[PDB]
Order: sequence, then C-alpha cells, then structure tokens
Amino acid sequence: TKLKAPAVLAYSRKINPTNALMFAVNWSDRDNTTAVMVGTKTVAGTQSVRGNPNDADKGNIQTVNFANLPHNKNTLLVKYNVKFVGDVFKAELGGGEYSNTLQTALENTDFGTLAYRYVYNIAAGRTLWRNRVGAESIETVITVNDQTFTFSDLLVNEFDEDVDVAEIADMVAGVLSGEGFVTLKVEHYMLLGEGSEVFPSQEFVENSKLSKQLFDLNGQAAMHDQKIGNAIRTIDTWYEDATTPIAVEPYGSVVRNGVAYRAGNKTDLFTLMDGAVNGKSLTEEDQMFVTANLIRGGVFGG
Amino acid sequence: YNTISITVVDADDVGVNFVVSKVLSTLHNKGIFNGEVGVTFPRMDKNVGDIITLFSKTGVDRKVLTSTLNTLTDFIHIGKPKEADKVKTYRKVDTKSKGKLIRRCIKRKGVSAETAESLYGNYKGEKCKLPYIVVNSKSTGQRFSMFLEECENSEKFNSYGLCIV
Repeated sequence: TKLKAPAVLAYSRKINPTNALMFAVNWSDRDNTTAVMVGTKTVAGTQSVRGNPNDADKGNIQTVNFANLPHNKNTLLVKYNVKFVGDVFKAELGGGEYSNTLQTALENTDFGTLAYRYVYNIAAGRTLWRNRVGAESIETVITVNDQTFTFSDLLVNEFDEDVDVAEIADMVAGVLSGEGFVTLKVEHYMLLGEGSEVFPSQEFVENSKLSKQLFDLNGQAAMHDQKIGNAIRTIDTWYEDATTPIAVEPYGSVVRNGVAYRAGNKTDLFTLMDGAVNGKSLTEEDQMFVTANLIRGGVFGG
Repeated sequence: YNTISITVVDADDVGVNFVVSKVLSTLHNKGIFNGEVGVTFPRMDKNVGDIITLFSKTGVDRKVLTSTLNTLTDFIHIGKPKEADKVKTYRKVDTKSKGKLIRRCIKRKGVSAETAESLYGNYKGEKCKLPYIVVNSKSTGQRFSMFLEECENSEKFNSYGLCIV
C-alpha cells in the first residue's frame, strides 16, 4: 500500500465570513441604516409535557427573543464581509506528505468554477436563508476593491453562467489558486414589509428556561458566520444522489433532514482522499469536491 | 369541482412547510379566500406536505395566483387547472391552554382572579398531536400554530381556505 492518514491532520478555514450585522433601510435611499434590535416579549401557554397529569398548568415566563423588521423602514439590510484566503492546500495541522502529495495531485483543479459557484452563492442569495422568502425584489451588491457589482437573483439552485459573477470569480480564483487574500463586501436588500419577520440564526436552547436565545452581537440581530459559510459551501452537485446542492462535507450529510448523501457509496472524503494520494487517479468533479472541502477545512486524520 | 395545483420545489435552504406557511399567509392578505376558495393537501402523513391544491367553485385561473405568489417564485411550481369530483377539505381546531380561559372567565362571569384559577386548576392542558401549520397573523401581532383535521365537507369557506361549521 502507501501512506495512511497521519497521527494528526487538519486544514484551516479558507473562506472566512464575518458575522452579519443586519440593518433596516429603504429602497429609495439605501444608506439611512438603523439597528434591527432583538428584544424580549413574555410568552406563556406552552405546556403539556410528557407524563404530566396535574403539573401541566403553570405559566412559564419565557421571554423569547423576537426579531421583527421595524415599521419605519421597509427594507432589510444584511451587511457582511467575505474574505477569501489562499494557500488552500497547505495544512496547518499535520501538513506533511499526505498533504503535499495532495497539493501535487490537486494541481489541475478548476479553481475558476469553484470561485464561480462561491460568488454565485452570494449573488443568488442563499445566505439570507429564511430572509430571501417574502421578497419579490432582492438586491445583491459585491463591494470588492474599487468595483461594486449589482446582482438581482440567480436562483439558489439553478446554476447558469453569468458574466459579472465570473469576472469577480477571476480574481477570486486567482486568490484561491496560489496565495494572498481578497475581501469582498456584501449588502443585501429586500422588501419584506413593515412589521415583517426577520429570521436571524438561532442558538443553543436546552432547558425550558427560554425558547430562543438567537445570535445577536451588541443587541443587534446577526447571522452566524458558520451559517453564512454553510451557504458558501453549498457547492456539491457531483453528489451522485441528486441535484439540490448540498453543503460540502466529508460525508455530505445534513442533520436537518437526517439523511447522509455521501456516507458509504465510495463518495466519502476519507476513502476517495486515500485513493487520490495512494495512487488511484480520479475525475474532475470529485477532485473539485476534495478541493472545496479543503477550503471548508476540518479534521482529516485518525 | 375543478382545482389547480401549487407545488413547492424541494429546497435544502428553507423549510418545505415553511414555504407553505408563507404561501398560506400571502394567500390570506392578497384576497383569494373570499368565500369559496378552499385548500386541501393530498399528503397528510405527519406534516402538511408540499403540494397545494385550490378547489374554488368558479375556478382559479393560472394568471391570478402566479402574481399573488410573486414573492415565492424562487421555490414554487404552479400547475394547470384539473378537475376533481371530491376534495378532502379540512377545518380549523384550536387548542385551549389555561390562561386562554382564565382571562375569559373573569370578563364574563365576573369572578375574581383567584376564583377563576380555582375552577380551572385541575382541568385544561389541550395539546393536539395532529398536523399543524405556523401561519401567523396581521390583525393581532403574534405568531401561532393552526391545526387542521379531516372531516365532512361544507358549502362556505373562511379567509384561510378552510370550511366553516
């Protein structure tokens, strides 16, 4: 045989998203931002737990974290920065043979299409998640260095070819191929209406002391950076189970549905990576999947 | 009674029933359910489902509801109007939980707060284990879960596409 996974091996996050700060504006003037704050209102009435005969009567004070767009401004502003980091084949942890042979094996990877679908996940608006719903007008601007480019909608899953997304993807692929960094600034504008429901990222609620303790930075509503990166890493259509891009993953799995798209049918990262380095030559789409999950990072050794 | 089909496209980003909730909310505030349009789902297994069917007696054309669901065209599919001899219409059932009835009893019967809690201390606690839908509300500013169950047909309809009495 040949080289197994090392005692320690991991790669670092190469798509670094800033945590989103959400503002409220208008489509008339898109710069008079306000603060979409997260307050608390008391919710009582949720009862009837399992094995409750007489104790299903108390009024639990559950000051849940409500999140609504203000009535004054009828356009949400999701503002965040996206930072592409190069040197996506150098492993910080473990970096050795397995990793170098990986870098020489993944030399013919089409960085252009990875960059294209990376910028597409911003231009389509998958990063809004439940905020893109309820909007007929979506505005996406990419404030990369001294050039702002506007994007309407490109459809979260429908993957056509666009010109300006590709011309951003040129220097994005130039950063991701070798070294260096590029930082592109993102603003997202939607009519949701007055008193509409804005949906930021949730958080850990275990006990029945609250219901939602959503991620807000300094009291202002926020998307988690991991969720924004999850929207970024929705790359895989080389998943041989279907055609609704999954968020790349060593097993292609979501916990939201509970199924695993790439766990077992020779599309694991571990088996195909061992095949990639150990000597088995492979195709372009799954090699690009290895490359994209190497922009994801994670642990790759045991 | 002729009917038209609305299909929610599969989306890993948003919820399949969550799009259905925003479909039902936008079908409320933009008219549609005046007094005759009703909604049934062929896929009552555990959740509401993904395919929406509207069985209005005069007939729902494709042009009126493709502009009504103009905010949902990212993940929707609008079918052709077919015909059906019988649809499985549903009805709205509410859940009563303690303080829903406590503040009602002091208003009508004129009892005290401690008196009203004494009569309802060892009762209530209704929790439906049946398919529900989280459609919110615009007249009263809170969100809630609405429960729908299968029963007999009725002539008239409410503003939620469900049957009355």
